[PDB]
Amino acid sequence: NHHTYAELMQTLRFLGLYRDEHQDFMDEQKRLKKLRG
Amino acid sequence: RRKALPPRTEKMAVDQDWPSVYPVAAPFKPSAVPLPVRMGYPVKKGVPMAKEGNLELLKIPNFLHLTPVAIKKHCEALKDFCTEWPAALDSDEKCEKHFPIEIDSTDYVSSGPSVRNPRARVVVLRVKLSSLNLDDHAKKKLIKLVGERYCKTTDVLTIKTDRCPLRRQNYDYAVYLLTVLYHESWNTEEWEKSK
Amino acid sequence: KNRAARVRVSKGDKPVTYEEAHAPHYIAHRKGWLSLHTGNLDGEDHAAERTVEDVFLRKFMWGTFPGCLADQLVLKRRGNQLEICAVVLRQLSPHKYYFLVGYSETLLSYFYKCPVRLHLQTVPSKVVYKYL
Amino acid sequence: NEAGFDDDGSEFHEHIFLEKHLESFPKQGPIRHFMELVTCGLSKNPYLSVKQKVEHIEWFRNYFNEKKDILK
Amino acid sequence: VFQDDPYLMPASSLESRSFLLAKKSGENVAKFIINSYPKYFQKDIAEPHIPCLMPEYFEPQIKDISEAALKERIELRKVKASVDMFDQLLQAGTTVSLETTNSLLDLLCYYGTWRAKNNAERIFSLMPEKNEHSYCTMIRGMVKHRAYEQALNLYTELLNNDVYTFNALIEATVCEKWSKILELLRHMVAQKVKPNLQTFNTILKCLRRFHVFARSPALQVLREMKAIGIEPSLATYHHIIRLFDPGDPLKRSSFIIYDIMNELMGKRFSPKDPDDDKFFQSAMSICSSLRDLELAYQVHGDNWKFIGPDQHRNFYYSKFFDLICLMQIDVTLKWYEDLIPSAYSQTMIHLLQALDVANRLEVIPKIWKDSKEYGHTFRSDLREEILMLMARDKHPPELQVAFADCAADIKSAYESQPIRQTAQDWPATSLNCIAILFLRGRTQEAWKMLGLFRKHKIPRSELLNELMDSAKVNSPSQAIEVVELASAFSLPICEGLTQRVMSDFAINQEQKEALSNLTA
Amino acid sequence: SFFTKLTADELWKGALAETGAGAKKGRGKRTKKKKRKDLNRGQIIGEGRYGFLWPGLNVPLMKNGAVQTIAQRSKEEQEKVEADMIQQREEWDRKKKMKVKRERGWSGNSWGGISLGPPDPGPCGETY
Amino acid sequence: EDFIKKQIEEFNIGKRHLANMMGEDPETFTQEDIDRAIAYLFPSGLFEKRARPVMKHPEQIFPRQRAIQWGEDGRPFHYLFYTGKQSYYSLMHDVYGMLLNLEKHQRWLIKEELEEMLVEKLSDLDYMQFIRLLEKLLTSQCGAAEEEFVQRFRRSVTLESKKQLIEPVQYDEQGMAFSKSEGKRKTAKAEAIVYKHGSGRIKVNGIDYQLYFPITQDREQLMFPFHFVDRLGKHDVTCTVSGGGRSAQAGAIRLAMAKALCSFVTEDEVEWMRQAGLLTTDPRVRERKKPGQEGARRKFTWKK
Amino acid sequence: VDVPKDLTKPVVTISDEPDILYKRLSVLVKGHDKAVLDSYEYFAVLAAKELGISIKVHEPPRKIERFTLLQSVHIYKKHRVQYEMRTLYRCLELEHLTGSTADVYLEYIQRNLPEGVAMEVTKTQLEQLPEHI
Amino acid sequence: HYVDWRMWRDVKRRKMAYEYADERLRINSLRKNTILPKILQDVADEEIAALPRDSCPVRIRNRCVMTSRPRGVKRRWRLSRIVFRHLADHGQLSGIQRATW
RNA sequence: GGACCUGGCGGUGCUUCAUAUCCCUCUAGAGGAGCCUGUUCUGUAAUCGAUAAACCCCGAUCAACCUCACCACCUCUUGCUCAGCCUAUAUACCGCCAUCUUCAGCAAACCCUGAUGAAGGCUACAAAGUAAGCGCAAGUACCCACGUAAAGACGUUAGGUCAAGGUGUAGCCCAUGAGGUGGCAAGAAAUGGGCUACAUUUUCUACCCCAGAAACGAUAGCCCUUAUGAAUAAGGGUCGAAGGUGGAUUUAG
Ligand SMILES: [Mg+2]
Ligand SMILES: [Mg+2]
Ligand SMILES: [Mg+2]
Ligand SMILES: [Mg+2]
Ligand SMILES: [Mg+2]
Ligand SMILES: [Mg+2]
Ligand SMILES: [Mg+2]
Ligand SMILES: [Mg+2]
Ligand SMILES: [Mg+2]
Repeated sequence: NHHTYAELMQTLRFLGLYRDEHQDFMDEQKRLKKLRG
Repeated sequence: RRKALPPRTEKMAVDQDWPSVYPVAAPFKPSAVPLPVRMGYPVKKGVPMAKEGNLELLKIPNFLHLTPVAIKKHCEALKDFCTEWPAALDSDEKCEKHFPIEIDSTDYVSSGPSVRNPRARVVVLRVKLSSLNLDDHAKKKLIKLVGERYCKTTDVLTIKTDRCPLRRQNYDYAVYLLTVLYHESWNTEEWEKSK
Repeated sequence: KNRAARVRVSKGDKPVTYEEAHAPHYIAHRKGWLSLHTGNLDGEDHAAERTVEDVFLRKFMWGTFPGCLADQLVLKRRGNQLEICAVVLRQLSPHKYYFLVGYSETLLSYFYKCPVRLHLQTVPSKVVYKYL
Repeated sequence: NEAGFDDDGSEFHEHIFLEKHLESFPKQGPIRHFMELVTCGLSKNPYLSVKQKVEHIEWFRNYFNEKKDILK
Repeated sequence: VFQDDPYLMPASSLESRSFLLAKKSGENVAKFIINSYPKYFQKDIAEPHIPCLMPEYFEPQIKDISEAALKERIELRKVKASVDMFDQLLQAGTTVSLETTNSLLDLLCYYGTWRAKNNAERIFSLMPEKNEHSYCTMIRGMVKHRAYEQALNLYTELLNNDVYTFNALIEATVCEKWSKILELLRHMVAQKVKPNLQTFNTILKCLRRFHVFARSPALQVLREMKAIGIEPSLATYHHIIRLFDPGDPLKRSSFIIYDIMNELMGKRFSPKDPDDDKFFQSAMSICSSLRDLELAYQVHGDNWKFIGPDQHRNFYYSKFFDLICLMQIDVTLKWYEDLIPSAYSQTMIHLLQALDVANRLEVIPKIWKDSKEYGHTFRSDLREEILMLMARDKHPPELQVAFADCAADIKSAYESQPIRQTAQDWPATSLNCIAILFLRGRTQEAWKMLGLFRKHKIPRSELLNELMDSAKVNSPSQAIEVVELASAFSLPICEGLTQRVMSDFAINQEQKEALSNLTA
Repeated sequence: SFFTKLTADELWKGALAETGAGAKKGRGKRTKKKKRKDLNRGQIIGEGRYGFLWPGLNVPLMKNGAVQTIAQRSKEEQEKVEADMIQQREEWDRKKKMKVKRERGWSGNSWGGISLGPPDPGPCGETY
Repeated sequence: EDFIKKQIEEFNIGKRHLANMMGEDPETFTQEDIDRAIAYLFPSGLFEKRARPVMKHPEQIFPRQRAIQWGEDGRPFHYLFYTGKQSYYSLMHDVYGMLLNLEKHQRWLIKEELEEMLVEKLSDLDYMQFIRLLEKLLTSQCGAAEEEFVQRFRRSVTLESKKQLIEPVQYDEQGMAFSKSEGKRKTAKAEAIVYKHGSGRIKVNGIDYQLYFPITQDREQLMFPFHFVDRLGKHDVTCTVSGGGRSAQAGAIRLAMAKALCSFVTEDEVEWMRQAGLLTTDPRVRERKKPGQEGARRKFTWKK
Repeated sequence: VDVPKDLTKPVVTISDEPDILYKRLSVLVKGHDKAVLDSYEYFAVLAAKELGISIKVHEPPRKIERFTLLQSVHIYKKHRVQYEMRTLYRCLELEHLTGSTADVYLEYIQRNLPEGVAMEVTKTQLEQLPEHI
Repeated sequence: HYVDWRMWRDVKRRKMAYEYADERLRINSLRKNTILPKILQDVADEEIAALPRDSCPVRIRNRCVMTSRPRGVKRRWRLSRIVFRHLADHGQLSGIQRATW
C-alpha cells in the first residue's frame, strides 16, 4: 500500500532523517508560488 | 579531517588461515583481501579498475569463502557426524527387492522471506506388480481399473498424490488408497464375472 | 539514435563511473545485475514483489545515507538472508555512519520480517571510469 | 516448506470423505447430486481445509433449508 | 560486530564504545518508532509469525477492574497499580484474588525516597488477608530499596504470626558484629530452609573487608559448603580470593588457590550467579599482583561470555599484556601481533620498556607505527619514552635511515596541533634525541631543526655533544654560524667553542671571534 | 506517491530546460533563467518537524563523560530553530543573487576597456 | 615508474597468498592455475575475457611505454629525437645500409603487431613502403644476419589441414567390421552404421527406404554418395534419425553415409568426395524473424 | 599461538528408531551464470567426494524466455526492443545415501548456496509393504 | 496515498471482489448448475442481480503499480513496459539481458 | 552598392558506382469482388493524440460494465492525499524514440597560411598540420573467422509524446476536482493495411504423398448450441451471390 509507504516516509521526513529531494523541490516551489501570488 | 588506516594487505602474512579469516559467506572487502585481482573492461591502452573501486567483484557472486582447505576441514569435521550406507544394498535389483515400494517427493527453494509454495504438496510413488500381486484375477482387475498409471514396457505401476496440501496428508492418503485398492481388487462382483 | 541509460558525450568535463558509462545492452556482457534473486527464473514467483521492495529499499537507503554514496548498490538475497553492499565517502562521522546503519538495519528488518545486513566500503573520492 | 502451518493436525480423510458431514438428505435427489459434486470439488481442492469445507456445506444447508419451499 | 573497511574501523576503545553505543541507540530508536506506530509493521508478510518482530502492546484496555488487575502484571508499571488499588478500595472494596494482591505487592516492592515511603505506607491498607508471601515480599522490598529496621520489624511480625527472603534479612542485619553474625548463621542453619548458598554469597559480599579472624573461617565455611556438596565455587571462591587482599603476598595460599582454580578450569563451568562478571576483572586484578606467567596461561567452552563490559575487558587485557611484558619476549610479541587488531598508553609503555630490556631495537618502529595508525596522536608521553629509549641506540649504522624516518613522522605528528598549546613544550623535552637521530645521511634538516629549537631552550650535556659532533662532521663557516651563535647564547657552548676554535674556525674572521672573546 | 518520486538532478534538468529546442539556434528566451540551487548541502541531516534530540548525528554523543538519551525539542525551541533556518536560507539566497561589477571600460556592455589580467603561467613555468 | 615494481611485488605476494588459500605449495605454480583459481573463487557471467576477472602479471597487464627519451638535462639519447618516428627511421636507415652493402658486394608481419613491437604509431603508407623495402632486400641474395633480421619480423604461415577426418573402423560380433558416423542438419540429427561385408538392403529407423521415403528424390540423395564412389550394392547400412523435415533427414543421412564410407574408401576417393562437396555440414539455417519485419527479410509495405 | 584446548562439540543422540534410506537424491540448480554453476558443481562434487559417496554429472540444455517491448513511448509499432532471461540447469544425482547423511549434506549445501541460484530437490526413498496389504 | 483516483477505484473493486469472492462463486455455481430447478436458477440469478455493484472480479483491471498505466503491463512483473525497460537498462533487477540472438 | 568565406541548390560538367536499388532484367503481390481493422467525412449529448517521407491493425502485447479521459442526470467541499486536476503550453522540459543511418565522420586542446578577415590546412618518389576523446571499426550474442542481430556519434526536421510518469509557466482551487446510473461507440459515403478465394498445382475423402470422386467461393446474413462473465469468441443447419486473376500506378525480396 502506497498508504503505508507514503505515510511512513512523510512521518520520517517530519522526524528529519530522509532528505526527500522531490518533497524539498515541491515545498520550495509552493513557497515561491504563494510568495508571488 | 580523519584518515583511514591502510588496508590489511601488508599486515596479512603468506602463512594465514583463510578458512578462519573468511568463515562464512561475505562480500569481497578489498581492504581485507590482499589479492590485486581486477575485473573490468579496459580502455584503449588502459587496464581494469583497481580492486578498491571495483564494485563489479561485489556485483558478481562471491566465493572467496569456502576455499578447498575450508571444505576439507568441514568435511573432516562432519565425517564423524555423517553415517554409513548398508553394504548389503549395493544394486538396484537388491534394493528394490529389500524395499519394493518407491516413493518420491520434491520442493524448490528460492531467495525471499516467505518459504511456502504449493508445489511442496505433490508426491508420487511406484511399485512393480511382477512380485507383489501374487495372483492373476486381482491383477487383471487392477490393470483394468487403472487407465494410464501403469507401464508394461518397464512394468511399473506409478501413481501421484496432490489432492492434499500437506506432504504427510498426501503420503498417508496414498498409502490408504493403495490398501483399499488391493482389498477391493481381492474380491469381485457378478457383473465382473460376466464379461 | 537511442537514449536509454547512457551518458551524453560532453567536452571532457563529465566524470563517469563504470556502470553509468557502459550501455544497457552491455549489461550481461560487461556488467552485473544490481540485484541477485530467483524470482525471475522459471517456476518461481513474487518477482514483482521482489522488484518493488528492492526499489523501495534502494530509494530509502539512498535518502537515509544522502550525500555519502557515489554509485549504485549491490543486493544479494541468499534464501532468507538479505545482504546489502554500498560504496560511500568519508564525509560525515563514523558515529553518524554506524547510527544510520543500525537504524536502517532495524527498520528494514521490522518492515520485511527478514534477516537483513549491510556492508559499506569507504572511498576518499568517487572512482571515475572516464572523463566524457 | 511446512515448518508450521500443519492445518491443525487435520487428516486426509477429514478432507476428502465428506459422507460424515452429509447426513440430512437422502442419496437420490438433485440436492444430493449438487452436494456430492461439492464434496468432490472440495476434496480435489488442497488449498482449503476441513474448516472451510464444513463452512461451505453449512452455508449450503442453511440456504436450501431456508428455501425448503419447493422440494421438487 | 564492527565493520571491515578501514575508515569505519574503530581504532580505539573509547571511540569503539561510542560507536556500538550509537548502534544500540539506533536500536532503541527503532523500538520507539515501532511501539509508537505499530499499525505500519502490523502486516505479517513473513510466513512464520514471530512475536519478536511483531510490534509491541503496553496499552491499558477499557475500565474493567478484573481484567485491569490481570493486565497489571502485564503492563509492568506502578500508576496502573495505584489506580487499581484506588478503584478496588474506595468504591468497590473487594479483592479480585489473593494471588493478584501478592503480584501487585511484588511489582510495587520491585519498583520501590519519599516515593518509596508512600508506596510502602500505602500497602498496609490492603485487605487483612496477608500471607507469608506478602510479608516476606514486603521484607524483600524494604531491604533492597529502603532501610533495614523496617525489614527487621516485618520479620519479627512474621515470626509472631524463604531462601532469598532470609538472604535479604541477613543483608539487612549485617549492613565487629561477631555475636550477630554467629547467631544469624546458627539459627539460619537450624531452620529447614536449605538455602541455595546465595545467603552465603551475600554474607561474603558483606564480609568483603575483614581481618584474618573472618578471612580464615571463610575457608572452613567453604569446606562445609563442599561437604554438603552444593556450591560450584564460582563466586564465593572468587570473593574470598579478593578478601585475601595486602602488605605481604601469601605464596602458600597463592599456590593452593592456583591448584584450586586449576581444577576449576579443567572442569566445565555453568553459570548460576549474576555476579560472575566481577569475577573476571578482580581475578585478573589479583593475578597482576601475583605476577606469574604459568598463572596467566592457566587463567587464559563458552566461558568467554563472563568478560562482558568493555571496562572489565580493558582491565583484564591491560594487566595480561603488562604481566606478559614484565615476565625472551619473542613469543610475547607474537601473541601481541596476533591479538592487536582484536585487542585495544600504559600497555605501550610497558611494551617499550620490555623491548628495551630485550634490546630488540628493530621491533619498536613497527609498534609505534601501529599505535599511530590506531589512535596514537595528540599526546607526547609515549613519544618521549620511545625517543629516549631509542636514542639512549646508534649501534645499528644502517638503521639510522629508519631513525630519520620515524623521527620525521614523530615531528609531523608533534607539529600538527598549535591551537591546543600542548605541542610547545614537546620539543623542549624530547627534541634533543629527535635532532640527534636526524643528524645520524640527512644533516641540513637537523641543522635547521636545532635552529628552530634554539630560537623557540634548556641546554644539555648531550645537546653539547650533538652540537660538537655536528660541527666536526669540513665547512668552517657553516659550523661557526651555529656554534658561535649558540655560544653567544649560553655559556657551555662557549666553553666548548674555546676548543672548537682551534682547528680552523678562528682563522676565518675575527668579528665573530671578537664576539666570542667578549662573551667569554 | 513515493514510488513516483525520484532523484533531484532529473527535476533540475526538467525545470531548467537547458537544451532540446530553445537553447539551440541561439534563439534562447527572453532573458529568463532559473538559478541552480543545492538543498541537500544546506540543512543538517537531523532537521525535521518533530525535533527529537539525536545524540548520534544531531547532538554530541557524550556529555560530561555521560551517555545521552533521546529527548524532545518543544514548540518554541523548534520554532526558534525554524526561524534560524529561514534566516540562514535568506542569507544564502542574498549571497547567491547579487550585483556583478566589471569595471566600465570604453562603454557599458562593451569589452573595449576591459583587462583580463596578466597571462597564465606557462607549462614549463613562465610567469608574466 | 616505481608503481610498476610496486605492482610486481604486490602481485607476487598475492600469488603466494593465492597458492596458500587454494592449498598447494607455492614452489611450483602456473598461470593456468592462476586463471582456474580466479574462475573458481570469482566466477562471472561476462562473455568477454577482457571484462571477466583476470589476475595477470603486471608486465603483461600494463602496455610498455617509452621511458624518458632524453637525459635529466640537455641532449636526448637517440639521434632522431628532434623528429618523430625515430625508431622507424633508424630501422629504415639500417635496412638501406644493408641493402647498399649487399649491392656493393654483388609470413609477413602485421601493422598492429609492428606498432606494438615498437612504441610509435605510423601510417599505412610508410608501412607499405617498409614492406616494399623488405621485398627489395629479399629479391637479392642476403646473408645469415639479414635472414635473421627478416625472420624477426616474419611470422608463421599457420596453414590449416585441408583434410577430411577418417573415422576408425570397428569390430563387433560375427567378426563384423563396420564404421559408424553421425550427421546433422537444420533440425535433424542422425547416426548411421555402415557394414562393408554386408550389402543390398537398407533400413531406416528399422524400416526400409523404399517405404520410408515415398518420394524418390530422397532416395536419389541417399544414392548420391554411393553413386559418386560407384560402390552401390557392395555395402549395407543402418541408420537412426531424429528430425522434422523430410529433405532435412535425407541430407543428414547422406552426410552420415559419406562420413562413414570415407573411412573404408581410400584417401584418393575421400578427396574426390570432398571435391564433389558432400562432406560438410550445411551452415544454412532459417534466419531469425525480426520484430519490425513481417518475416526474416521482408519489410512492411511502403505506405509513403 | 592462541589455539583452543578442548573443542566443544554438539550433543548427538541415536534414536532407537531406524533411519530412513534415500534411494536417490537428484538436485537441480537453476542459474544465470554458467561459471557460477560450474563453481557450485565443483564445490558440491568435492564435498560429496570427501564425504565418501557416489556422484554423477551432466549439463541439461539452456532454456530461454524472451519478449518484445515498445522501444518508444507514443507512436512506434515497427521499432521494438527485445529482452530475454536465460536459465541454465545443472543436475546432480547421489545414490545409496543414508538419511542422516542426506540431512547433514543438504543443510551444508543449502547454507553454502550462492545468491542467484534456485535449488530443486527430488528425494527418492524405498519402503517395504504396509501391514494392511 | 495511491497514485490517483482511478487506482483508488481499482483497489476498492479488488477488495470488494475479494470480500464477495466465495459468495459469488457459490451462487454462480448454483446458477450454472443444470439438473437443479430452473426456478432455483432464476432465484440465484436474481440474487446475483441484487448483489451490489463493484463486486464482480471482471470490473477490476490489471493496472500498473508504478505509473498506473493499464495497458502494456506484464502479468508476471505487474510493471508497465516503459518502467520495465527503464529498470532493465539501469540494471536494477536481476537476470535480464538484451536479446541479441 | 563593389568584391569575397561557408553552406544549400543546380531540369550542372567529367569520372567510379548503385549492395534489390535506377532501369533493362527474376519472382510474388497491392488499386477487381467480399470480409476484418484503421483514416477522412455525415449526424449524435458523446474522448483525446500522431495523423508525408519518418502515421493509418498507429498510443492499443485490446474498448460489452472499470479500461471511460466524452456526454445527460444526481451528490461531496480539507475533498485517501500536510489536497486534487487526462486543464493549456512537446514553442519550457526531463525521461523515451523516428529521421539521414543500407552514412562516417564528430571533435576538446595546439600550430600554421591567408598583409594575423570572414575562413582553410590534401598531395607519400610527399608541399603544415599534430591530436585527447567519441563514433565507425574490433571483440561480444546465435552455428564459425562469414552471415544475421546488436550498435550506429555531432546535429536538421522548435519531429512525436505535459494523456507512461514527474516537473517550469498560466489557470480551476462549490471545481476546469471527486463519486454513481445510463447510454455513447452507426454508416447515404471515399481511402488505407491484412485475410479469402476467382481454380483444376483446384475441392472432398483415410494417410500425408503411387488412391477414388466433383467439376469452385461466406471468417457476410438468419436460427440454434456451447466458452467465461453478474450481464464478444468457437461449433452446427440454412442462405450458396459479388467473384472469372485486376483502371492508371506501385510495393517487397
Ligand atoms: Mg550604459
Ligand atoms: Mg532504433
Ligand atoms: Mg468500458
Ligand atoms: Mg477532469
Ligand atoms: Mg517539440
Ligand atoms: Mg561495428
Ligand atoms: Mg537494429
Ligand atoms: Mg514539431
Ligand atoms: Mg459471457
